Amino acid sequence: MALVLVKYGTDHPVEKLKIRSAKAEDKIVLIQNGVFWALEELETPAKVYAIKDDFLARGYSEEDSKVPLITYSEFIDLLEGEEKFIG
Repeated sequence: MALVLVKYGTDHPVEKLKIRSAKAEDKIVLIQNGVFWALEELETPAKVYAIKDDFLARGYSEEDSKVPLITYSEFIDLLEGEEKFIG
């Protein structure tokens, strides 16, 4: 399996699926309900980032996320032909 979706909370790496498949040199983001990973009982060594707009749209505040809160546009830079961690 790939992990190319992060809009149902818990269905990609950051703070579980990551141990099963990640490295420190890995790249990930959270959106919609996927922002629920920024508040788990684990860690990442991979670059994680929630989508601020979706987190805001999920009734959170910017200090609530134990992960950085990027724009949809900062996410796009992480891709640019790395088309195996989307969502």
